[PDB]
Amino acid sequence: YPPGYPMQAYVDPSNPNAGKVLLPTP
Amino acid sequence: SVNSVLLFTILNPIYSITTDVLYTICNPCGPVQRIVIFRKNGVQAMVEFDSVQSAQRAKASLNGADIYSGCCTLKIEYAKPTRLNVFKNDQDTWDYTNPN
Repeated sequence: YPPGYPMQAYVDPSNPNAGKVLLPTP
Repeated sequence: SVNSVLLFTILNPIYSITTDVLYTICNPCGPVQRIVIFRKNGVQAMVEFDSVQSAQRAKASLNGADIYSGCCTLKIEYAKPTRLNVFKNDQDTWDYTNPN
């Protein structure tokens, strides 16, 4: 799996998967 | 109604969605058995896991995440079929328990 991913761009207290990026951009 | 099959609706599908992409992001959540991708009106995919527990781990971990930054936002629900029927292995459908 690409190092560093899934990556949490920011943490939203209302929504744990908001800001979550599963893979680097092709 | 829980299920071991999930329906992924991929909002804003800017990048190519293939069985390899979906296997890569889903199998760390739980063992994937089969994938079917529908491309007619947007992109939706069905992903069948080994168990309900794996499907629930995939749904909890990925629902509302983006596959790639700023796009490909995942809406995940339980699918209607309780198993997927796959007859070929390619970029659109795959059965990891039936090499052809």
